[PDB]
Amino acid sequence: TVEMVFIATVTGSLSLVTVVGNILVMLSIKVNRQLQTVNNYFLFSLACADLIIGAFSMNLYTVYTIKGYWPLGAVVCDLWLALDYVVSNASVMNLLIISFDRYFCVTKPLTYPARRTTKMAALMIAAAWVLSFVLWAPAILFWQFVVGKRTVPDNQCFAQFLSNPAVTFGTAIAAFYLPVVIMTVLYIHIYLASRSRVHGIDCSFWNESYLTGSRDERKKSLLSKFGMDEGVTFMFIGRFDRGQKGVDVLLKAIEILSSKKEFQEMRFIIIGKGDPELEGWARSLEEKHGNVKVITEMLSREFVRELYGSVDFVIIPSYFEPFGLVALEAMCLGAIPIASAVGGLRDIITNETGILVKAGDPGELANAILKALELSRSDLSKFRENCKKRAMSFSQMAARERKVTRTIFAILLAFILTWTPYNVMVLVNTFCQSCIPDTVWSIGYWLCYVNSTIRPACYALCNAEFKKTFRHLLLCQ
Repeated sequence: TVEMVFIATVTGSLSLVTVVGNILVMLSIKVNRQLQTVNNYFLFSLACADLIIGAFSMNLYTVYTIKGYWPLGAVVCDLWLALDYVVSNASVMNLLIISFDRYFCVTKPLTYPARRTTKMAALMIAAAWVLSFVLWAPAILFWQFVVGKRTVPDNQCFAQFLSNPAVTFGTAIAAFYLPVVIMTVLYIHIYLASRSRVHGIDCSFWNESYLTGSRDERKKSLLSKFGMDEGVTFMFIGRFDRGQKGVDVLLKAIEILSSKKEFQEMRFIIIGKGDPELEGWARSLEEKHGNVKVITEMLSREFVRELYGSVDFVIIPSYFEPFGLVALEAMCLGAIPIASAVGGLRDIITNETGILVKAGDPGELANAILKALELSRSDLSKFRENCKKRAMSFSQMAARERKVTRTIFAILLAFILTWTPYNVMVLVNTFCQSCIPDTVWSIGYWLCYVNSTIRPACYALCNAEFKKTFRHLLLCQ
């Protein structure tokens, strides 16, 4: 009986992993202020239920397997059945709410995320747990009372309703099959809507690491490359059109400034091609003024990254701009945006992270360039740091939302792969009894328990913030 010690330790350590893993999930949500969102309220109840499974359900099932029979009597049996049947079904319901939540998040992105509340989450979690208890506890505990006899043998522990095969499959449909089909079709739709998505900036590319030396050094190097003196550098990048990028505003704005006493302190780099009439205008001002430089071509992002991390300001005179990645790209390299108050730009830029102007007004853009000239002092370094922080936090917002949706899919996938063997065994049992050996049935039962152990692992793998704080919690010892 040396094998008895082996199975008890393998499963005993598996019970320990589930208890450790879910306590760390629970503790991190409550301790870490960054993990206190509406989604993690539902992930907390999953860890609550999985802690119960790992601590109670697993240890009791270790007894059943090691002994070969149920030795703790009818009282402990009914309390083990009700506990297991409520907690497991609450987790199924929580997973169902979490999926519809992700579905609406993606299908109604301008209506539903505002309607999302922390109080609504708690009301939904309670509703799931209460509904599960009202649905399983009476069926588990009172079936023997209603019938008037306990049909369960003294050596076994199972729900009395399971004896009726019509109730067994009728419950597998309502508690597994139907909830899985719903969560499958909800996710097909999520994928379809996510396929047409517009991703933000590639933060692995747009960053200061690539640049060498000091900004003052790079700016002096860049200005001498275009054969120009040291001054306040203003840069434009984009298609030379009459419709949305608006080089004609900046071109008209330089003309207003060329009559001023501040013009000699300014430096202009105009990059892009398109309209030949607008290209010739840019080329005209380049000839008239030594502080104006024009590059009539669309340059690759690798050099634009160097330019953003060298120039003082970036002028975005967009007539129409829905997303404004150009602002975020420039802000990440320390460039201060002087942009039109349109679409995405209106959202990205604040009073502390750049100058906003009225679109299609060369007079207001000229005044803004003049305001930027007065800002030229030690105050630029602290302004640049605000532009970095804002663009990085803003880009982190779009990355974390898809990350949450990716985690819930991984938890649904984990759930499907672990409970399908047992549910398909139940399906085989309907027509073929003694088709499945007792050893194969036990593998099916244990896989349902393993789902509780692999859910914390899903949070560490699909979320970087969870993986880091897990190590921080074990640090305390």
